[PDB]
Amino acid sequence: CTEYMNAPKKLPADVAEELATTAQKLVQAGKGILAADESTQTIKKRFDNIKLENTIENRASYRDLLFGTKGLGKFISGAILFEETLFQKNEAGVPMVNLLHNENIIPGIKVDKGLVNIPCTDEEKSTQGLDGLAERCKEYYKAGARFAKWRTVLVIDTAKGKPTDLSIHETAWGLARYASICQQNRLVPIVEPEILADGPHSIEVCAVVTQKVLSCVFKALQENGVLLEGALLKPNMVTAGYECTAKTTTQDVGFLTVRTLRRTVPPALPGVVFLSGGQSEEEASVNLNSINALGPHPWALTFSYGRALQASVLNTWQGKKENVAKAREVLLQRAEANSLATYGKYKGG
Amino acid sequence: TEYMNAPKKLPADVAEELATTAQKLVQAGKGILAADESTQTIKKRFDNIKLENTIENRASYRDLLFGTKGLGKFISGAILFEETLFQKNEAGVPMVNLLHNENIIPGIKVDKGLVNIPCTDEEKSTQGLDGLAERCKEYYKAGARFAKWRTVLVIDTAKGKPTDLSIHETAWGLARYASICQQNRLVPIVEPEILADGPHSIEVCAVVTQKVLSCVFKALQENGVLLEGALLKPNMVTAGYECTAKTTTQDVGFLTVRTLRRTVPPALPGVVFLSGGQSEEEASVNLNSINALGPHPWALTFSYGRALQASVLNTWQGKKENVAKAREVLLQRAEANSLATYGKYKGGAGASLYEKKY
Amino acid sequence: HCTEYMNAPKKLPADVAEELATTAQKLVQAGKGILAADESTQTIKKRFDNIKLENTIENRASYRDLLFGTKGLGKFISGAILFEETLFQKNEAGVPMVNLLHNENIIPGIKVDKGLVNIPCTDEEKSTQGLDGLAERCKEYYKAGARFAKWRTVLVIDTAKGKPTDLSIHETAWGLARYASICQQNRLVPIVEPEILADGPHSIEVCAVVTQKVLSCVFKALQENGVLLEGALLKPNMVTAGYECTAKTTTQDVGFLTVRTLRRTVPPALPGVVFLSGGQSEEEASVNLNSINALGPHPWALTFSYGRALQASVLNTWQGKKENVAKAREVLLQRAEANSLATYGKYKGGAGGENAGASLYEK
Amino acid sequence: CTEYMNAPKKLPADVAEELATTAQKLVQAGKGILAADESTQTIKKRFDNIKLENTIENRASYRDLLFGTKGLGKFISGAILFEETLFQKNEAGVPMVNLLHNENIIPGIKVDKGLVNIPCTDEEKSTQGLDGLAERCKEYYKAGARFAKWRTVLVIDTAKGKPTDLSIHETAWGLARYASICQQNRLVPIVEPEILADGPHSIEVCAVVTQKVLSCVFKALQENGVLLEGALLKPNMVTAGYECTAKTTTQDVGFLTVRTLRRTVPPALPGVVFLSGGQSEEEASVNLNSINALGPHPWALTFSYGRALQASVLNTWQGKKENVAKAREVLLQRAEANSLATYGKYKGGAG
Repeated sequence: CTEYMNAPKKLPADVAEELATTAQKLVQAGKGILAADESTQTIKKRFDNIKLENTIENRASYRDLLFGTKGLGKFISGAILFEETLFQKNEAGVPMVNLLHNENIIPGIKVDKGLVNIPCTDEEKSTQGLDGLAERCKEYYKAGARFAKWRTVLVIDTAKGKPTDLSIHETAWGLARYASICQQNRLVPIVEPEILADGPHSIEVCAVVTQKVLSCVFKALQENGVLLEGALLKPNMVTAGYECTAKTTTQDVGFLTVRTLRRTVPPALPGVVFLSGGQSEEEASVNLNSINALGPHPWALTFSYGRALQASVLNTWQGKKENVAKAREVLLQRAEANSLATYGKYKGG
Repeated sequence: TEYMNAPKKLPADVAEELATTAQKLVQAGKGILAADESTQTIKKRFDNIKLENTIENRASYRDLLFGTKGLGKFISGAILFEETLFQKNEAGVPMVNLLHNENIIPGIKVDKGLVNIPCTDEEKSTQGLDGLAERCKEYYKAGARFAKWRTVLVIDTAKGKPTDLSIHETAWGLARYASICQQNRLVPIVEPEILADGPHSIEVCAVVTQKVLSCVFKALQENGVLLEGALLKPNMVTAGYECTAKTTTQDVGFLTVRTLRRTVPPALPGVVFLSGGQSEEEASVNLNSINALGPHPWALTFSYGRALQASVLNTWQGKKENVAKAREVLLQRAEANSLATYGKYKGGAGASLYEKKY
Repeated sequence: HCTEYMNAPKKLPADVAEELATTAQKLVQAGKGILAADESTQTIKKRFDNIKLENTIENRASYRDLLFGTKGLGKFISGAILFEETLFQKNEAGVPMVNLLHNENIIPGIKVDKGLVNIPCTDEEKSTQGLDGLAERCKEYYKAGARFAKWRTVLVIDTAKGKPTDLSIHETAWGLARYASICQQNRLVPIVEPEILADGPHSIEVCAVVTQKVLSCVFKALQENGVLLEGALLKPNMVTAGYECTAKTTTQDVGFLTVRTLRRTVPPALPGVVFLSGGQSEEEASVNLNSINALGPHPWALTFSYGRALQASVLNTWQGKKENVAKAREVLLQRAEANSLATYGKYKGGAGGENAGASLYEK
Repeated sequence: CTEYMNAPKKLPADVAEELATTAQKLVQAGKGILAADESTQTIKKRFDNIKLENTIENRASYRDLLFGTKGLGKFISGAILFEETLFQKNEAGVPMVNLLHNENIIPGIKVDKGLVNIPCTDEEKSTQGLDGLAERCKEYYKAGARFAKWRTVLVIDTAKGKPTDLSIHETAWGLARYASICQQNRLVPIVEPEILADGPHSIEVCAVVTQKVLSCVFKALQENGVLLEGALLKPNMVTAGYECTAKTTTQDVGFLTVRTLRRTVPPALPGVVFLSGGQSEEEASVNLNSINALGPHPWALTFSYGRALQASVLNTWQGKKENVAKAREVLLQRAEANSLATYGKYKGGAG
């Protein structure tokens, strides 16, 4: 008869079930996510890193290059798209989404509207996007998108008490509100509280901060009634700071990352999809491999890489359309490299 | 360095301006005029006076309100919808200048309305944080010196409403809004309206309002909001609309003052009450009852719209003929509530029947 | 000092963290669980009256000797929770009771809470006492041989009165968190026990909702107080319908909704969950624990911390008699093994599987 | 007609009313509280500075000296006692509490059981005493006690992040629990979250930490259902740290203290009763005066002083039965000095 009222109420069976199946498919054994959700601005920085200007024709051709790759769906379960790309066609008539449906890859969509400063903090970041989010999700689901992405940024600066409480909770609560809005509108939310590697902090300090942040994130999720079974976490790997602290090894990066997750992420969460940050394409693969070499986990420990999958793909494409067959060969190589890291079976040489 | 885990302070310059504006907004004997009705909301008002909801009529009506000579004596500020803040009257003069001429501070509604919180039974979240900082910069240039953001909570005891999710979404939303405002030089009116809907007793409303406000002010300190440059716009503590045990104004006054004294710190310059579904007389009589209870640690004044405008429209009918007669009615109500600020409004129980002898 | 992140709990010394973790692992060993023998003088007097026997120090010592003196009991039991008296007690022939456990390889534990009191401004909701002098008692209990502790808190589900209230949930959450961090500092693995009572007519789904909310809150308090999950254990109620509800709930639901709730709230750094049998029968406690483990392999050990569910029938077949000791120790081993098999999801002894079934006509 | 369930329930009208009257009396106009709640542990040290043996006879004689002062009730509304003193009689057969009743002073009782380390913090302190507290209160009320005191300690060290969140909440939640138990058992709780002045931090930093701590303390109080009308706060004044050697004049001590309270303490709280910390007898009076010279406040801003009232009373006594009269004059002098500080009218200026 009477429910315990002071508790978030359940997702209707139908959507809860769909969210859970999408989430499981997204972390299928041997697969991960391709981050191709670069906005017009963030594409202009990478395109013009290898020359040839940032037009709608070049962007469409580049996303065609990525999503048109045969066999990529064996290593990639989902592709995070920017709004433009989601409704876009190739120079050939076909929806970009259909080429993901061809290769049997799930389309996703970035839904955050970027970062703004939290007042009364030293430039700590709040993520925008809740305004009209529900309505955008309905439109994105119709367009084919089955999962979402929302990025928030925290900073480790121990001297200045960063990340601060205000920063941690603005981030935690923002993600929780986003994630519940997606699930209501039939999209699996990728919850991304990226702690930046910037600074000279040790790996132990990063472990402490990441644990504190994640504990607080999951608390907000529960608060807001988010179904963990139909959600994914996209955290930073636990590493020493860029400015260094006895330049640690992959053995450590793997242990302190697995430990942190085991103390903070409940097993109802189907999987964690790691973000590469500033790591090299190779170290992103070596570190993911070190994480999975530490035995079979309660969740799928896989990847959501952008730069780590695309860097040498761009630099071996250079715009010219003769390289598409050749550029996709570099993509597949990296996709398989990270697929093997999922299994803990990626060595090197 | 200093203690790092606490919000940083506002610059001495803006903190001082916010504090001055907040004080002026709750000046002795003054309150705020809520003329912030959107196009959709003001359309429903013009139906009652069978008038076309056009840009011409809206401009003429706001001209009617802000063009009133002597309105500034009783009104310190006017909340506006975006359109009106940039709008002109039919004779070319910008309506913000009409407020300036009567020395009334212009304000601006910045929330983008309500949406459902998922996993709650239709409990409401207020939208508007996206691009808010930018809108504030634009509104300050336009002349606006304070803002308004409305959130709605509901009391339904059997259904555990307001639920915790509801209270904190509201609390945190208002805290973020207030902090973004103050950064951009606007005094935020923090409005956590608990609806009077339902049959709940006045004691239950007191319990809920106290819990909500305790939670709101926590979010406020959390986000680093300067209480000295902010204002609270709460519901008066009242029994619900369908409560058989019908209460009188003296209780509305007591349980409202109590609730505020247990939750609102005195750094807050003043509370500007919302009318709710109260009639014009009730809104004045109840505000008067609140202030009849001694002098308070903060200014207990009003932010009324319907309670100031209801009869003004009904003695106008859109006709330029009856403008003079509508101003009459606005100044009457404005003065009535100005007197209730002091606790000296009668406006029509010993009342002894005497006789004889010495 | 060095510029590390300062607004978080500081780590335990490497030495004690490691000991706590090994004890916690041993406490949830394969095929093992915990024996709750921590009955107070007042509570043990109630059970001795059901066998028409007197409650003296001699009888209590004899009964605990009966339990801990059982040969081979350590194959099914990893640890035994004791009441302070028993921890510092010798048997008939002057042998310390803790030594009886050492022989049988069982780890001794100790109840450290000082009972329940009402939270003011709630409708008789309960707060657990005991933080005063706790650190000191732990030092004394560790010297006495105790390697883990137990602290019980009680929440009630009454949906109409909004129980458990937020005040109740946090007093319990914070109390347990404080208790945990005091124990771990003093080298004792804390069993964190937020028992949600089965009392009332609530459905299983409502219990799942409340258990999930409570555990989410408990683990938040743990993390804030700096408790090492690797060196701690959780002792929750199984998720079940209220006692006064309808007249059913199938054990497969008790199993599903219990496993689900834990998967959404308990992070895998926690070595194991040790369930309390509450008001279940001895057989039901075994059948339900079996249903939980029949649901594939789990990220933690899902085992038992049973008292009544292990002792009810032993007390019965004993009645204070020196002769029945031999015979009663068989009933103990029977139940201990029954639950050991339930740990593996491999218990039957009464029915088997609630499926298939019938009369096969063969051809 | 059901009430809103997820909120702490009210105290019975009877006890709520009594708590509120006691709280009001405790911060009467021109009055404050005498902290005579020293343990045997701590009064030993004060007796050592006056070369006196710490015996039951001497302790009883000293408390007789304090509470036996004629016309002390004019300047003091309440006296916080140590358990021993509450049940003790003078070398004469007269109950100590009867001496308080004679001057119409309200007896109070210290109920905390001292401090212990919070594990996983750098020696930050948690206050003990919740075990059996309800029962002790019933006993203390029967003995005549009408209000209680519970001391918690936070430290400001900005480099080490103190007070850390764990420390702030353990303190806040402990005080809330203590407060709620007292009120249930008819005792007005003095909520004391002392932020120590130790360190070289500036007055602004102290204001920032005190504000944060008090915001969190009052949050716990609402959570636990504490009736603010029947409670008192005993905070540190906002001051610079002991080191640094900045100015930190009394006008600033007054301003930043008043500001902090106005941003954190709701007016339902009848009054704030300041602790002196390690301030000198005069400094404690001058600073309290500077606070009240900043105009009439929404609550009574008064004192709960021990050392700052007793230091010279003790030293000008030396344990000697002759010096009783003489020391009592020093006490009244100080009591009146701080009573005048209440009104903002102590030593009619210096600027």
